[PDB]
Amino acid sequence: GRVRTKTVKRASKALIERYYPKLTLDFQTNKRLCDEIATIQSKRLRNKIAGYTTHLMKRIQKG
Amino acid sequence: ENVWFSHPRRYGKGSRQCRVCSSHTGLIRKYGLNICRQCFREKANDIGFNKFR
Amino acid sequence: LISKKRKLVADGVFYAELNEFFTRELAEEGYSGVEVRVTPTKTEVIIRATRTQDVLGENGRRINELTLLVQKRFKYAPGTIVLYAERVQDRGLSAVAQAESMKFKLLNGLAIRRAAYGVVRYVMESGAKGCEVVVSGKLRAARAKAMKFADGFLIHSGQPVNDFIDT
Amino acid sequence: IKIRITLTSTKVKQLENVSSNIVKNAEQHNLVKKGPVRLPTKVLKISTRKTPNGEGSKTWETYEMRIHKRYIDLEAPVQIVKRITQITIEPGVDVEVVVA
Amino acid sequence: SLVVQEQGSFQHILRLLNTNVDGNIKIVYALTTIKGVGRRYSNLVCKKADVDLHKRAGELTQEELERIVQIMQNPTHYKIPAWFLNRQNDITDGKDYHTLANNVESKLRDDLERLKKIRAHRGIRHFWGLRVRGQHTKTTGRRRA
Amino acid sequence: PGVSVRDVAAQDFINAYASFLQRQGKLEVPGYVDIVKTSSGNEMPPQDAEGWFYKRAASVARHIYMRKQVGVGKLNKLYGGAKSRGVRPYKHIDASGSINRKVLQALEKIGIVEISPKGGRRISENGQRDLDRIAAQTLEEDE
Amino acid sequence: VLTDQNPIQVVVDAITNTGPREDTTRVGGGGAARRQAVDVSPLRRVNQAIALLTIGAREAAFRNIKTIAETLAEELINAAKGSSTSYAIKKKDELERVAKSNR
Amino acid sequence: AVPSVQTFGKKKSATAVAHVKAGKGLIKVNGSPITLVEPEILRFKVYEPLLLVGLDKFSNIDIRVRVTGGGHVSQVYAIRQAIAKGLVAYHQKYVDEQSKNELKKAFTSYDRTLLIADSRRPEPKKFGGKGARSRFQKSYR
Amino acid sequence: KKKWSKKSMKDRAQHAVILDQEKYDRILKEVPTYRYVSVSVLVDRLKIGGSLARIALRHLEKEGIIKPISKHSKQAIYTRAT
RNA sequence: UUAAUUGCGAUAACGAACGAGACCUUAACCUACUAAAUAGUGGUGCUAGCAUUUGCUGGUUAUCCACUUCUUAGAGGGACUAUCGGUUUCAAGCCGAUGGAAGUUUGAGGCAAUAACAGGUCUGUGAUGCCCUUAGACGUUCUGGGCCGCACGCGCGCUACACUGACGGAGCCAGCGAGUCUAACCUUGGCCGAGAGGUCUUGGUAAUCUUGUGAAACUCCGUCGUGCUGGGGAUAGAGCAUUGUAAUUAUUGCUCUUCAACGAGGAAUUCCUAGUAAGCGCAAGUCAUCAGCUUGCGUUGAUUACGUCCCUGCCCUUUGUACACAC
Repeated sequence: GRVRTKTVKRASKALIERYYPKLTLDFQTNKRLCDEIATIQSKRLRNKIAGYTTHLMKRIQKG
Repeated sequence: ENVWFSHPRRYGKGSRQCRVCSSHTGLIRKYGLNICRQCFREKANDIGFNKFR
Repeated sequence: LISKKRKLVADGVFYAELNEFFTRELAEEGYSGVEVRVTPTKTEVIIRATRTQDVLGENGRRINELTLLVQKRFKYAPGTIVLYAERVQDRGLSAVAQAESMKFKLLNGLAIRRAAYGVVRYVMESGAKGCEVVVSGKLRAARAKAMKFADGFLIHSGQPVNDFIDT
Repeated sequence: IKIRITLTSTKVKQLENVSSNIVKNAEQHNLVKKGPVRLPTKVLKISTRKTPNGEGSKTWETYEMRIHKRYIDLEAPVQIVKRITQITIEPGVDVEVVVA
Repeated sequence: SLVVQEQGSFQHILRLLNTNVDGNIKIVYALTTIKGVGRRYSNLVCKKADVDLHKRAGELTQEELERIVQIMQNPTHYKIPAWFLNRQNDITDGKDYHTLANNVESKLRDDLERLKKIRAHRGIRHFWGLRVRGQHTKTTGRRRA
Repeated sequence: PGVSVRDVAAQDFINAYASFLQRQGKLEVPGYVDIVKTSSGNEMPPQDAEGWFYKRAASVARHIYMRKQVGVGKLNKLYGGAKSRGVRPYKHIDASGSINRKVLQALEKIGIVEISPKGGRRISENGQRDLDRIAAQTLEEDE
Repeated sequence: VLTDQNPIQVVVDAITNTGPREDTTRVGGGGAARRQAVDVSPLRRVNQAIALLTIGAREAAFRNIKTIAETLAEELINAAKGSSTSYAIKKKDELERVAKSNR
Repeated sequence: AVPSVQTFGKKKSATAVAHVKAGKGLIKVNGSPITLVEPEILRFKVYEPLLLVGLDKFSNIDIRVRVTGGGHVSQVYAIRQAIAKGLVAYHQKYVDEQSKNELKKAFTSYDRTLLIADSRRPEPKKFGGKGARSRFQKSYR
Repeated sequence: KKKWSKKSMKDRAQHAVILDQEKYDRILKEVPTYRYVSVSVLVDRLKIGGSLARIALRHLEKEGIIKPISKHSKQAIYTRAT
């Protein structure tokens, strides 16, 4: 079950909508940018958000 | 009379009683807390016995 | 002197005993909570309560009796045990206090529905994200019925329940 | 005079900040010592049936208590140990001092 | 790797203690198969008699069988610590006695009969044919009728 | 070179040392041997009636030589085991304290061991030297 | 020590030969539970071969002076060669027959 | 000081701590030569790293492994994993990394578990059964 | 109260427990030609007991005919030197 | 597609909440950051032994040092399918190669929505509505018993029905857990003994002591060898003493004995996808005494499976209904 919850869905959509230039395809840098531009009360939730943002950037890099 | 309580109660559940509801059966003696099991269930939340697993 | 495990277990059982005593009698005096301050040769116990001015008694007599009870019980020298009484803002942040309030309201004879609604409205003014009051038992009936009122969102599971809620 | 201060509480954050501020006080007041010796967390497990009666499925629950223990040895003067006992006292942590 | 030839002095059957016993097997267990004597007792009496444990009861000499029966019927002759006996401090005498094939059943009969004639609880239980060690008889042990 | 006991094969060394000890034969044997079962949990006497005592003595000497200070209780716990307690399951049962203590006293008298602080026995210097010398003798006469 | 050829070769040959090449599965259908023949994967072939092997070994070693080690050795020798008496092949041919006949 | 490397091998409950350094070229376990655990099969099992790397290149390099915890199998597995890890550490800190990388490649090809500990940790037992996933029974009448 | 069993008797074999000269020489003359030597094979081919089989094996290996390869307990594997 | 009204998405729905998920404890990586005379790693005098020749074991506690690689607490960091190859309006996802710790949420749990059962519970209580005793009471107690009674049927269970053995002697292992202040627990010691038994403090308010818990199966060499027999331990009797002022309808622990059904069991049914089924045990619970029980932990440790709706169950949709305390 690698699916993500709706809170991860909406966090990814919203934070990418107005944070596209600051983050990139790099996973670790995505983690270290989302953690500081977000107030997440869970390391695991932060890791989820960063992983989905990397997936979205891999989607964006083509098409 | 002086033979009202001749029979001893120095062992067994004659001695062990709960400190809350005066229970004799079901008395968990461990750690010297001397309360019955259902009283322990009720008062764990307030004493600070917290369920994690 | 004695083992630390048994020592802190007795600490817990004494805390339970004092909480039971307080909720049994100081309830109608608006009792809400207690916390034990341990100091060398001193036992400070704090009480945040709603009806402080009437729990105090005329010139501290009731506070003196509460103190000297446990004083003589554990052969304390007078003054070593000390209990302090304060009043906390936002009295709606006390589930036990609200519980005893509508508990007395029932023995007064107020309607269950209106009384519980008034309690939940007092809480909503206090500023709760969610409140929930269940009354269960006989409601002008010979069969036990359970009924509830709620407002806001009330999480039912998790350590958010373990910490953020009051029951 | 060759005393030992130990902390046997269950409030983990209060114990942590107590140890931190005691360490800071000792270092800032220039008293040589070794670090706070930390003992294994003692877990007390007490298993109880949920049901007051004998009915229901044979379900169980385990109430758990946690204990953290710390200790530090001090060789410090009488007036300074009086000062430490009377000040920098933080509630919630059961702290006791013995000698040797 | 010792080897001894058995001459015609061997008998296909041997009659000792008023009961038929089979040879050809180890000496210790040829004693165990006797009534009233078991593993430990047979082993220790063989040790007192100083007989080779690997040897079988068939290939034994006359003085060896005589010393075996001597230690069986009288340990006090061969300086035994005297508490090894099977039935000690009995009712009839109150001292240490030794039991054999007929003797076990004879003395069991005697003391159980004493129990019945004094109408003791254990004796009445033996008369009824029920458990005498305080066991649970409601569900377990129905295959005795 | 220097060869310690923890370097040699246990079984054959113990057997050769026991044979040498038996041929030596100046240990003032008690005599109550060939009666006990070496444990309270055993149900059947050991097999070698004429021996096994030098075996037990050499074993306890080796065990105490490798350890630092163990007592009669430790020896009983180590040499013991479970007893078939009828249809009840098995539980550890300690070995024979009387024989363990008497081999302790016999090893004391022959001087391999000595009483120790904290309770128990330690290895005497002469005990070390003679046990290891006879180990060397076994290594020199085994072939 | 017996049949001094490669021991791993003879045991792998025994496994390959004893492997049940065809068996049958139960099919409900309706009204009556019937049986239908299928062929089997090599995983299950080798697993069933060694399973029948060790089952026959345990049976032949149960309640006899013959030890499990050498009873297993003789069972492998018979399984590698083929003598119509070994447990493993005597059940292999039985299952092949009850699969072909059920077919 | 003396150049000495300290590593460990682990299993279920067996921890074996190995000290490798420049010595006379002997392998000793719990104060004993590694030849005398006497299981006759676990002996070769703990020989496996040595038989695989060859003992010739460590003529004056000795290893002292002290083991604790766990049963015999877990202990010998910790022994082999520790005598491999210490060897690799020595070949990294004192011999060419060219040899170290190929040696650890050979260890991986021989078996992955010799450098990476088993992720098969004990499974807690739940109430309502004798085992972690085994329930007591279930009767109807 | 019921026996509740068939309890059919056994074969009453002739396993030999004591050893005389006519069995000593017989086993001595019958052990040759046998490629594989073991206690089980001795029992099954000479109808002899375990004690006699082990005693005879150790006597023969003391005299020196076949050199063994393994003396492991509960499993003895032997072969003949030819 | 997922384990999931998990989501993607379509769309008279849009916007919200609970449950789920998130959440917290436990186990698994760091040879890296702060800390361990409640232990060692590495060096010397006391060192003794193997021994004389260049190595191993330990003790010597105001006897001199760096650290935690082995007993540990923490902003701790890290698996988010990370990288890549295949299928999918190629969207969410699924199957494969790996350093990396695991790539079935990395596992195992706690809490767990709305509604309900007339399911358990007045035997947990100075909690109660309604009936009972109010004085030869059902109110508190004393001496005996009883719940252990046995013709019989059932329900988790422990030992089994022998050679992978039974028994005998030698070599070693950790963990969950408990332990005495106005009372006496866990027991480290010398001793008298087949064993069980019998003494004063040294040890302990417990990383120091009990406890390297030296536990069990387990490794080497030994006896018996297929006889219900050295297998199986129970039904009888004889003894030795800590428990209880009191064992007796054996309380219990040892020695002798007894040698009984049991030769893997019909129909019929319980647990199971990894350190897990199972086999061995250990600590605690009720403990004056008594585990074959339970709550957890540890040792040895397998082939099996990666599918199904066929039997038994769950949810959703459609559908029929003369049902609606509801087949």
